[PDB]
Amino acid sequence: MNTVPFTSAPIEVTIGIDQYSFNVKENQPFHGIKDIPIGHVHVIHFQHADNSSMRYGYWFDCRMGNFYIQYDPKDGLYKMMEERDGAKFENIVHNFKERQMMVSYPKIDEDDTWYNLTEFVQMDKIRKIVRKDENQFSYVDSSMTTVQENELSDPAHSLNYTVINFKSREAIRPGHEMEDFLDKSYYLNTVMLQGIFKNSSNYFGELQFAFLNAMFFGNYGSSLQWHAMIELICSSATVPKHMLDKLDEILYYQIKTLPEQYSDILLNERVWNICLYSSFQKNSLHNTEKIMENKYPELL
Amino acid sequence: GAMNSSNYAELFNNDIKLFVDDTNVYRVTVHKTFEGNVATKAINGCIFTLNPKTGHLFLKIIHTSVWAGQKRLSQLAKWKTAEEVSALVRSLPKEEQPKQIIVTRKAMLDPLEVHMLDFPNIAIRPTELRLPFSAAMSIDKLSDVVMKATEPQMVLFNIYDDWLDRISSYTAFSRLTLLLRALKTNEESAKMILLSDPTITIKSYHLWPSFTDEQWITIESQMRDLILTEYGRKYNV
Ligand SMILES: CNCc1ccc(O)cc1
Repeated sequence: MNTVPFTSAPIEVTIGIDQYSFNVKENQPFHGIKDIPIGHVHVIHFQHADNSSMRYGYWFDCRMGNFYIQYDPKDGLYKMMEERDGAKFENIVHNFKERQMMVSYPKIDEDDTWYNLTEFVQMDKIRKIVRKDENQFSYVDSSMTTVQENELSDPAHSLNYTVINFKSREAIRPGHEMEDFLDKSYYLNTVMLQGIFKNSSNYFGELQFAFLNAMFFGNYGSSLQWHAMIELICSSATVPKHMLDKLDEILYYQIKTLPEQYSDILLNERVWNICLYSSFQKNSLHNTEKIMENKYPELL
Repeated sequence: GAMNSSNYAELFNNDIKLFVDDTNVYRVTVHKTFEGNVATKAINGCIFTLNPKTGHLFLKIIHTSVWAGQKRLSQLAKWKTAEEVSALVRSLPKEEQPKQIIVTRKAMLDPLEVHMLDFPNIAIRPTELRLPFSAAMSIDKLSDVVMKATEPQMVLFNIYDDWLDRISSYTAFSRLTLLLRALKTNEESAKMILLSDPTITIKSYHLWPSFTDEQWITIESQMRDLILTEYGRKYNV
């Protein structure tokens, strides 16, 4: 169990840690989050009470260092920082726990939600999508654009998702225009899995990270990436059976966790209707089709 | 974007463009089998690829052999159309390649887009116009070369005959669309109007009769009357 201490909370803010959130008042004696499960990536996220346009946060893994939050009154945001002095850090954490100024990561023992959403997400791959090599943790916010979005302006602050484009040279073999456009198996299996991702775990890890960035930050380009990676599997006639079974589990937990009020902006009607009802895989996502039909029958 | 009534004059500027109509690519007769089931028999088809400025028509004949042993032929027909338009473009010298291709049916956008992926500078456009190019197979000489074909063939025509010697492209396109609209609405009546006066013949190298300027005005009037009559009957107006 690990700890992310806070220097202070000078501004009223809704703090998120993974799928949980709590409201902190201006200058409320709040010194952080304890009992954070080791073995998973985590995301701490922020929405200012004054400016709900400040939706932003930090992907981190407690195994990679000692991380804390401190408010920057100049840049006007809660910043993540690494403490390299292990002894100063243990010291600070012990004192705030003793004074019980920390909230407990509020996990139910039976509850595998966060594991299920982050199964294939690894901090090393996050740091390749979000490039800032001096830090061990990755900043994401609502406004950040994707490399693909930027092709159609600041490259330092972009999300480096794998470019997927169904009407591209990469996607289509010359002489196989109709075959490759109607059956994307070539693009999925040779170009993306064997060529770029190397395996289905890396592919799923990017799909899950894209989803979580869409859900927690309302990051529009992440939503596009999540739908594109789903559509590329659903539009492929030839997909390994283990990948179909795992995709069904992945999507089930994403749809289960999505806030009901956000389904209208976060879910693309066309992709879902095509994946569940029209595509090669219309009969391969049993768990996903049942939760979608029971939770979002309107969208379909 | 979409080609419509508003942006009509763009057809007649000096940017090379082609209309592609795929209506007559996949053509069938529907008949009863011995057992009383229904079957199709394909007949020869064509791609209607037209430069509306010059009148140059690239008629790609689609021989029934293309369909042998293929499934989902109405879908294949769209891809076969895109493949052949793609091959036509690559056969043309650079300075003759189109800057836009306008498809008469939106279902041709994705097939042509994918076939022309490596021509990023050629715009593939739909249209809001309901152009009567389906009626091309009502032009006797075009119907004749399609139905006689024993193999895949490209035949080159000028669908304006020699009209550009006397009228603008705008006027030539308006006459072409009026003739084809008439042929589509009432083929028998349209044909009677064009071929009645036996002293006005079709030159060996032409598709349409050798009307004088005054005779075209009479013909055009008779075609417009025919179209509005049939509109009356159709809608009981
Ligand atoms: C040759 N037809 C268009 C095309 C499609 C894919 C490709 O890699 C190059 C060109």
